[PDB]
Amino acid sequence: MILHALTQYYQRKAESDGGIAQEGFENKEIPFIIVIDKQGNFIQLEDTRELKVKKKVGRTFLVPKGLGRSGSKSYEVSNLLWDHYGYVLAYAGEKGQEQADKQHASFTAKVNELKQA
DNA sequence: AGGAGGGCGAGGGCGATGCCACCTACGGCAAGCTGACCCTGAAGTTCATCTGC
Repeated sequence: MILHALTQYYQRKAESDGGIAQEGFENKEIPFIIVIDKQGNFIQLEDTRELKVKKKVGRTFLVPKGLGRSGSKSYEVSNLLWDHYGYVLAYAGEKGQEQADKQHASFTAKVNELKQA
């Protein structure tokens, strides 16, 4: 009943049109949404921030669910089209390259294997 | 010698034993610090080790 009372309001909020992530997604707090054109060509790095006094990182975009990377070979997991400044740019703030480029070697792989599909 | 050595009844009566106010003033009852270190995680892989080959 701890969780069937949580499942049984997901099925209520998903049906009260309350705007809960629908069956494959997650209201992830995406702080620094990227803008690109129709053929690449990075346009703008908008930040969807500015909330309560500790600037919580992003407007909650209801994006494909976080895949729970959590491992030594965490780079392979590569969330679908939103991941990380280490997964999107291969830029490692503190994780070092080949732990952010291999992330980007898989995030690009994820996007491409989506593109082919 | 044999005396008698007080008998009586009073020993307070009356009222007052306080009146007046004051019984505090002032201000301070804190300052300053700390209220915790450390870890213990999911999840996954590696890596050292074991068993079997």
